[PDB]
Amino acid sequence: MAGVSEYELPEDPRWELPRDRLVLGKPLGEGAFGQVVLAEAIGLDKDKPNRVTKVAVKMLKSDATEKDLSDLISEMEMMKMIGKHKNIINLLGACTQDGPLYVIVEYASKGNLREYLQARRPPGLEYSYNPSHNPEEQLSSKDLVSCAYQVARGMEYLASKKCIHRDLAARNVLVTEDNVMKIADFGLARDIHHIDYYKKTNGRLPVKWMAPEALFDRIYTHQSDVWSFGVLLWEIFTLGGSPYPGVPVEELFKLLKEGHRMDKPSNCTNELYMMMRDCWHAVPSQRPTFKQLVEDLDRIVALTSNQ
Ligand SMILES: COc1cc(CCc2cc(NC(=O)c3ccc(N4C[C@@H](C)N[C@@H](C)C4)cc3)[nH]n2)cc(OC)c1
Repeated sequence: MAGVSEYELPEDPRWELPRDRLVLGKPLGEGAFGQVVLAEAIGLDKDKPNRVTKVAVKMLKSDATEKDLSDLISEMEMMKMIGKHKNIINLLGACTQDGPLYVIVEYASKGNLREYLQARRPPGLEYSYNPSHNPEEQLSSKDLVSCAYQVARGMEYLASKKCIHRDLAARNVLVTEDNVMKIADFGLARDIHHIDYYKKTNGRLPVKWMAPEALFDRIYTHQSDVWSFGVLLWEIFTLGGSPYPGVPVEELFKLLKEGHRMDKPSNCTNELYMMMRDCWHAVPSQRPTFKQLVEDLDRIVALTSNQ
């Protein structure tokens, strides 16, 4: 709410970057991650001060409150503690002095996993239509399993750092220029108020990624993330399909309790569908861990054909 000079932003010499070392560019995400722009950073690495690096910059909106500022800081500090990994969106730096708070993170040029897969939908029969006006090359069967593997690896790391995502979905996984899967928004502050089960975002309903125990009793564990990973698996092999198609929220509550699960996608092996079902086990303690998931998916990648 108040001016940014009215507060005391935490300075960290290890991460602090002068503002004139950033060339701000076009908006990124259409604000799914909040106000984030593309930018070029000059001498992000001290060893190469004359090198330009493409980065993503998150900042507060014009209507931001004192709460929003605290959250963005908390998000930044959380990313510091969690540390680095190949398959997450990493912290690269920050601008905390002489202006608005800037949190500098890694840039993924190919958008989120959902739109990434949809644009690479074949004009065939076992997928919905390609909605992209700029379709890219189809992905092999080993590329899809590899996508799941990388996401699992990211979550395995996050879990090892006591991090619970609470909203693992294809929309929250970003794809780099080198087709590297990176998990996004894992350091978000958990809302202290009771949840609205029918809120929108695009027109996405986050309730369809929640484990039953998180849905009904608001209990979030690593096992609830495992459930979400199952839905993410289903998203991958439908190439960006919408979970529980035609099923509204009020019907989803009843269905899940009755043991109802999504059917196997048309193009999905039985082994990979069992993995989804295992992730969608009613008992949280009976779901596989991310460590186990990474091991299985590693085996499956080696056996899956890219022809
Ligand atoms: C912890 O986690 C995060 C993640 C972020 C987000 C950072 C980010 C966002 C992006 N990237 C995009 O948002 C993006 C890029 C390309 C897109 N598209 C457009 C589409 C039409 N065509 C496609 C070919 C490409 C669509 C979206 N990178 N880094 C910020 C953050 O603050 C602290 C923390």
